[PDB]
Amino acid sequence: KVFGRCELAAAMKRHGLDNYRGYSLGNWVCAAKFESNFNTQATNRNTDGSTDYGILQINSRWWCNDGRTPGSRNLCNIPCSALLSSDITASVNCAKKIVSDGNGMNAWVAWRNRCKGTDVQAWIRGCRL
Ligand SMILES: C[C@@H](O)CN1CCN(CC(=O)O)CCN(CC(=O)O)CCN(CC(=O)O)CC1
Ligand SMILES: C[C@@H](O)CN1CCN(CC(=O)O)CCN(CC(=O)O)CCN(CC(=O)O)CC1
Ligand SMILES: [Cl-]
Ligand SMILES: [Cl-]
Ligand SMILES: [Cl-]
Ligand SMILES: [Cl-]
Ligand SMILES: [Gd]
Repeated sequence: KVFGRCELAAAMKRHGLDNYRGYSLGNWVCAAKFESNFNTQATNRNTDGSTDYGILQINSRWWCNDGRTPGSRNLCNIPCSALLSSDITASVNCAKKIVSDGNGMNAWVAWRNRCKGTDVQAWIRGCRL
């Protein structure tokens, strides 16, 4: 599924991302835009063999099982393919574990470079929330 901006905001708010570990909702919408273009089916291979999956491009090195990243972990306890579904439940729940692990939202490269220090409220402006 390719989400609209306001559609995704509403979905993310319903699963409790708004102000999760102090990160306002506009930060999450901004990350998803630049990580995946709001597309749940996005995949991207990294140079060490791992792959990033879904709307927030979660990495098979630590977080999910894709059967081909040898010596990895699966700390969200899921197949990487569940992170490509039109329902974002599994992506949101896994992301809650990542952002809590000590590095905050800096784990998402595109957030650090394109969203950090900007007017992030602009990304939910106009939405009926
Ligand atoms: C809870 C998360 O920390 C899981 N974590 C993967 C688990 N392992 C081993 C472990 O963390 O016990 C990898 C070890 N490694 C450095 C280290 O921890 O020493 C990873 C660093 N990051 C995050 C961080 O530590 O900042 C990756 C996420
Ligand atoms: C093996 C190294 O990871 C040693 N580690 C010291 C041992 N402990 C806990 C533990 O690692 O079992 C520290 C707790 N902690 C992070 C965490 O573990 O969750 C501090 C951050 N760093 C590393 C990091 O995690 O990125 C300190 C280095
Ligand atoms: Cl915001
Ligand atoms: Cl694997
Ligand atoms: Cl959803
Ligand atoms: Cl933080
Ligand atoms: Gd770690």
